[PDB]
Amino acid sequence: KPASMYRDIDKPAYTRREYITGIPGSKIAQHKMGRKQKDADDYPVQISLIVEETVQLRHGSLEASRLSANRHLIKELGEEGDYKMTLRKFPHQVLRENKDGMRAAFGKIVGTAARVQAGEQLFTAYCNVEDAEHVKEAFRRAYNKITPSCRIKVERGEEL
Amino acid sequence: PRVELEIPEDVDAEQDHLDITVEGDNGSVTRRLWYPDIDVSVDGDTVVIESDEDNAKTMSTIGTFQSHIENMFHGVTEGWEYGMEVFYSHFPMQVNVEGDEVVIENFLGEKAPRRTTIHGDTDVEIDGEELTVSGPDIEAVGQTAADIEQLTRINDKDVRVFQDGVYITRKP
Amino acid sequence: AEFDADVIVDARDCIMGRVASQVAEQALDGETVAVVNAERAVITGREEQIVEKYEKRVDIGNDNGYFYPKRPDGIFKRTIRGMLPHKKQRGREAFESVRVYLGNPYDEDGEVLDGTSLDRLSNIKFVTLGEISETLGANKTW
Amino acid sequence: MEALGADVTQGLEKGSLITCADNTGARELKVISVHGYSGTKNRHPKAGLGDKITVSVTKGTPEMRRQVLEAVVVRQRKPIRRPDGTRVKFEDNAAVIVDENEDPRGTELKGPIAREVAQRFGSVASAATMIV
Amino acid sequence: PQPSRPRKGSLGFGPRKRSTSETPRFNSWPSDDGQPGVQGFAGYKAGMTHVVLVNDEPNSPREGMEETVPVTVIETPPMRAVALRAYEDTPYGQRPLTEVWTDEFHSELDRTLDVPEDHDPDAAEEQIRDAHEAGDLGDLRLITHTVPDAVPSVPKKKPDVMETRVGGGSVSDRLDHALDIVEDGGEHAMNDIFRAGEYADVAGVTKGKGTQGPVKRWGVQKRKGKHARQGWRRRIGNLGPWNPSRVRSTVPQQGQTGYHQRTELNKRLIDIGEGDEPTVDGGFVNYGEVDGPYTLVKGSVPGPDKRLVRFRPAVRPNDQPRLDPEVRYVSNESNQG
RNA sequence: AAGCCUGUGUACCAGGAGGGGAACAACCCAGAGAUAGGUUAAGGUCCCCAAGUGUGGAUUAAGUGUAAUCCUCUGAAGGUGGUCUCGAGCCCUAGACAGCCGGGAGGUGAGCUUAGAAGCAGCUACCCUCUAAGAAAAGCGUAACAGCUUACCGGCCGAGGU
RNA sequence: CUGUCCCAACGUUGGGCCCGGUGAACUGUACAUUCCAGUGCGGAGUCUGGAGACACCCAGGGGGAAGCGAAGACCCUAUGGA
RNA sequence: CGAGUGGCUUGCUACCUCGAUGUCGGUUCCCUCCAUCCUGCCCGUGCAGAAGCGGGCAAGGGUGAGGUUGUUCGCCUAUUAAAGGAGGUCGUGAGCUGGGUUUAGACCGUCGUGAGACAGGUCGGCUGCUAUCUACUGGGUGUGUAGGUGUCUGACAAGA
RNA sequence: CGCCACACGGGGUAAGAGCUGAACGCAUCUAAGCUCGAAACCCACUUGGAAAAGAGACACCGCCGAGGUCCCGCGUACAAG
Ligand SMILES: [Cl-]
Ligand SMILES: [Cl-]
Ligand SMILES: [Cl-]
Ligand SMILES: [Cl-]
Ligand SMILES: [Cl-]
Ligand SMILES: [Cl-]
Ligand SMILES: [Cl-]
Ligand SMILES: [K+]
Ligand SMILES: [Mg+2]
Ligand SMILES: [Mg+2]
Ligand SMILES: [Mg+2]
Ligand SMILES: [Mg+2]
Ligand SMILES: [Mg+2]
Ligand SMILES: [Mg+2]
Ligand SMILES: [Mg+2]
Ligand SMILES: [Mg+2]
Ligand SMILES: [Mg+2]
Ligand SMILES: [Mg+2]
Ligand SMILES: [Mg+2]
Ligand SMILES: [Mg+2]
Ligand SMILES: [Mg+2]
Ligand SMILES: [Mg+2]
Ligand SMILES: [Mg+2]
Ligand SMILES: [Mg+2]
Ligand SMILES: [Mg+2]
Ligand SMILES: [Mg+2]
Ligand SMILES: [Mg+2]
Ligand SMILES: [Mg+2]
Ligand SMILES: [Mg+2]
Ligand SMILES: [Mg+2]
Ligand SMILES: [Mg+2]
Ligand SMILES: [Mg+2]
Ligand SMILES: [Mg+2]
Ligand code: NA
Ligand code: NA
Ligand code: NA
Ligand code: NA
Ligand code: NA
Ligand code: NA
Ligand code: NA
Ligand code: NA
Ligand code: NA
Ligand code: NA
Ligand code: NA
Ligand code: NA
Ligand code: NA
Ligand code: NA
Ligand code: NA
Ligand code: NA
Ligand code: NA
Ligand code: NA
Ligand code: NA
Ligand code: NA
Ligand code: NA
Repeated sequence: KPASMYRDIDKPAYTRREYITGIPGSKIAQHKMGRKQKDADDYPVQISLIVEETVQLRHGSLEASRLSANRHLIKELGEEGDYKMTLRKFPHQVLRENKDGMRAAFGKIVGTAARVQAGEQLFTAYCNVEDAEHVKEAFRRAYNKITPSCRIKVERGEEL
Repeated sequence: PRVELEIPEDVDAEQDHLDITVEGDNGSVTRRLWYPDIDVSVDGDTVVIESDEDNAKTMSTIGTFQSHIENMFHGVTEGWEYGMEVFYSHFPMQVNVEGDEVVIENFLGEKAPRRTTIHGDTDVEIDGEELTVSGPDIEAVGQTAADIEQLTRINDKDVRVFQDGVYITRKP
Repeated sequence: AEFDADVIVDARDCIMGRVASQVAEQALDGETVAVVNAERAVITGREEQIVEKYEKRVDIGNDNGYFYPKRPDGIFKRTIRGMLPHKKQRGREAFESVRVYLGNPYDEDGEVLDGTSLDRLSNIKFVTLGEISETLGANKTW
Repeated sequence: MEALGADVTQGLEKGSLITCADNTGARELKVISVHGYSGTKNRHPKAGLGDKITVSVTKGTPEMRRQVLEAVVVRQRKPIRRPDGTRVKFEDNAAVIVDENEDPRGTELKGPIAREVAQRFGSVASAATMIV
Repeated sequence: PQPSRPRKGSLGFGPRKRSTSETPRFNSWPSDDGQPGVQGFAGYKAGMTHVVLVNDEPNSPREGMEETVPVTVIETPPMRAVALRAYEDTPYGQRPLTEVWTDEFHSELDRTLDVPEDHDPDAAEEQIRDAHEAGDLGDLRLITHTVPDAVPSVPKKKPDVMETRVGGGSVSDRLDHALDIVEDGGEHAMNDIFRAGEYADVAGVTKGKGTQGPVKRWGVQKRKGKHARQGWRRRIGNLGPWNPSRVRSTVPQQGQTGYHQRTELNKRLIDIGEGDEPTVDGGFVNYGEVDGPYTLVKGSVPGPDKRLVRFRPAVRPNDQPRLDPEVRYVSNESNQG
């Protein structure tokens, strides 16, 4: 199913699990990556991937983008490189599909998506000055898998 | 901007409209230098290329006009010469100058002679397996040389195996 | 064969549309106009796109027909017709009191209308009407 | 192919039944296709003297029957024109079975052959008893 | 899926209407190469026979062997270039400037023209020479007419008039050449322009067939099988799709067929002679007996017997000329039988 | 999703002229007795077509564009040393950036591993001389050498460069 | 077995075409020489923009007039019928 | 995983027509689109050659004949340079055909107490009209240019 | 169903191959310029075409007579015309 079907925020918030059953599990494997035993403050460089447009990102997209980003960090810094990446959003919004025609149209439950407002941090990675260009590359690959245009922003980091 | 090119003692350069002619002991070359708001003129002993605009596109042509003129200075004095070597593996390639065009026979065993016409007052001299393309107009000479190499072009088969042809050996 | 033109316009190095616009206005005011040196008239832009537009007009047509001129003669004449209500009495009279010529069949040199002249020293992206006709397949009779 | 040296009005079509002028054991042949031929909408693919055609065996020995082989048209009832203007026509329509190299599959040829076929298929000719 | 198929007939010979002139009009002429000379000639179609020839083609396996060839006999008596017309180059193409006429006229030219009684050849000539000095002189052509009276088999005496271009060396030389021919009496023959073995382009108005249907006129199919018995036999399926809501001129329809001008290219001139060598026993059916200047054209020629046909040196030959072919035999066998 | 279905508030069409919008129920101006003069609104002032080929300045080279709104006027993620403008850091006449010329040296072919490995298979170390430079060698190359260049220093050049 | 087909041709008879005589019907809101696009209740000769277009008449095969012919026999609706 | 283009399929909607815009498939005849099957010109190759594979430009021309099936589609055969796809009221019934869907007769299976039914199968089962306008193919008569004969020019138009 | 005839070549381009060449001292097929390069485009060739409203040109004949129509005998033409 194309994202065109779910990317917009044209529907009421639909997250109350006490009134919604049969919700598919999330495909997102992890939210905390790298060295989760270490603190973010232990790093000189902090780069975030910022969403430029308000949208809904299906859990399948979060996984694909997160995967393609962390997979790169692993390939360039090693399975235990000195870095830590975070996917701060969780797919709370439940999605439907009307899969009879328009009669009794209320859709059956098909998935979940995360609502992200423009200007927000979807991903935030923490690394050393050396690995700064590696995290910028992970993010480049990550924004190619989500609907909106993004900004790769260096927050804590002035070895520039 | 403005750039001044002091013409060599050996040379004398005349100019009318958008055309510039450069004459030397080795010949004469006339060229059209036409571009928006770029004035080329002969101020006694120097050629002047100037313009009231300084945008990227204008600067590009100004620098281009300079080298064009400088190349003309060199062409009417020292001249331009391209060196070429005719190489073949199985079939003896016959390269001859006939009229105003260089002809190549028996290329890769071909019955039909490959040929190309020489540009301008360009001279092609052959001494065995060596060729020398020369003249005062770098444009004409450069093309004549290139055309000769392009004349033995092969697309049908693997060039790494079928390397026959005339190639540019020395470039001025 | 003789045309008592009250005004003789020289189109050499002039922007066809700007000339046409003025020639249309004058013809509607009662003036008999003669456009001279049409082959040397000019239109600004990228030659490749300009040519495509005119080639398309040649190709267009059917049984009812779409006769589009190839010679710089007609191109200019047609350009003027588009600035006149040629189907109305007043429009047709004005149009018929206007004639375009290849070169200058008159003794007098034409006058250059204000704001129509193109400076070749300041422009490189433009085309000659004659060049367009040659590309269209016209017989260079000028 | 090489010029026949004669103009031919194809007298056969896809589906025609013709005589197998050899001793291969095949008596009757059914035309299926004509080598190198391309027709036009609704046109029955045509074959005539000198053409190499694909064929199936309709009559003959059990082993030869139903086989799909190649053959060469040796004789045809419809006339053909020779350079001198004269027309030449045969008593029947006949073809000789041939292999990949255009060599007759059989040992002997039955009945006459047209001289024009000889030009194109040498080994077929050098097996002919009569050449008219 | 509805197999593809080329459309019925060519769209390049239209509109398929009755020709305006029964006398053909070449719309193209040969290029200027050799010496100055008239670029065409005319004759009257007589009929057909065959000839045995010696294979001329150097690339033919049959080179030197006997070969039967179809031939159309055309009576080609001498014609008369009665005037020299001059064209001037103008911004609107070529326009006739003036003409230089003669005094010697065929006894029956007045059956078609209002023959000149008073004319100033030199004034016209002067005007042409001044035009040439100015460099405004376009090509040069000769007003020519036939002498049907010389051809007994043709009922007409009224001459056929046509203009033929003169191509040659310099314009000055060919201008002089033109004037010379005209001044004499304009009398010229097939020999003067053509040589047996050369290729010529023959123009002519085809045999008329009046109104004919799409099957004959355009080559469309006849209704097939069961369809052929329903009430429709030689009518096309439809005049077009729903849209466009109009009948396109490209759909094959009924109309005038035949009596059109055609210019058949590359016709080999087998022989140019005089006498009765080519005449058939009993006479050419619907024509008569040939005994005079003739031309044997290879193959067929557009038009019916008696019609005026035009010759012109091939403007786009494929093969090189193989002059004076050896004619070993010309059939005189009756065409009746 | 719909020129979709179904609410709600409001104005309009329906039942609303006239001006504009190419045409066009509901978009803009505008609510209108007749007649007459005048001034504006929306919108527009190169011609078609009433009014500017108006003024100061800048951008665009694609005919982009000359398309408020819209079933109607598309154009996206992604990309761009196309071009214009503005800012920050660093280097530079003690000569920067680039290019061209010259030098790119010895202990020593480091030790180990290995038949061999000598900058460059792998492991480890990565030391000091001459000097204005020159790695226990950044990239090709060899069976291994050779060979070719990067770093590094000098010259030529001369103005911004990154 | 053969023109059903390849692939169509020629011919025969009656029409067709022209002339004398006889002499209807269907159909008709108006206007109407249209074509390409657009627009419009979304399938326009007639609106908009262009293009083309001198008038009348003869023959033709039927592309369009969502052609003529029949208050849809499908479907639904009616507090209809049989 | 993300962004799109098309409007050939299917679905959705119920805007248009129920005082009717004649169905499917086929046929015949015309025009077109390009997302190119062949052909031309090219680039790359895991390009020696030969034979290929993939890609670019490109719509000029070509893309055919048969066996089963009403079939569209599709399966299969032999040929072929290749035997491309799609739009034109799913082009084309005032052109044809009428094999299928879908009238009235009948049989079988299933369902039903039954009349009778079936998004099951099967045999049989009709194709109206003299063209007013417009459109085009061809043929005339007039008028305009403003007496005649003959010969030409070439704005444009068509072609594969 | 038989027979005859139906190019080549130019010009300008696409994709592409290159030349000279700067912005950016180098490099660079491109930004200005240029050499090439498709069955495609233009020309060539065939057909139509003075109603092209800028409604054409030339020569001769003629305006009391040139020419044309009707008529008659016929077809290389044709449904009327
Ligand atoms: Cl047209
Ligand atoms: Cl108007
Ligand atoms: Cl410019
Ligand atoms: Cl076949
Ligand atoms: Cl049929
Ligand atoms: Cl009110
Ligand atoms: Cl434009
Ligand atoms: K209905
Ligand atoms: Mg190969
Ligand atoms: Mg068929
Ligand atoms: Mg019937
Ligand atoms: Mg006979
Ligand atoms: Mg006989
Ligand atoms: Mg109401
Ligand atoms: Mg005004
Ligand atoms: Mg645009
Ligand atoms: Mg908008
Ligand atoms: Mg209109
Ligand atoms: Mg009803
Ligand atoms: Mg019912
Ligand atoms: Mg009841
Ligand atoms: Mg209908
Ligand atoms: Mg394409
Ligand atoms: Mg086409
Ligand atoms: Mg249909
Ligand atoms: Mg179709
Ligand atoms: Mg119909
Ligand atoms: Mg019907
Ligand atoms: Mg009917
Ligand atoms: Mg049926
Ligand atoms: Mg049945
Ligand atoms: Mg049935
Ligand atoms: Mg009038
Ligand atoms: Na339901
Ligand atoms: Na994105
Ligand atoms: Na312009
Ligand atoms: Na046109
Ligand atoms: Na019937
Ligand atoms: Na019948
Ligand atoms: Na219909
Ligand atoms: Na109201
Ligand atoms: Na309006
Ligand atoms: Na535009
Ligand atoms: Na029959
Ligand atoms: Na109709
Ligand atoms: Na109705
Ligand atoms: Na059908
Ligand atoms: Na094509
Ligand atoms: Na089938
Ligand atoms: Na329909
Ligand atoms: Na049908
Ligand atoms: Na019917
Ligand atoms: Na070309
Ligand atoms: Na006229």
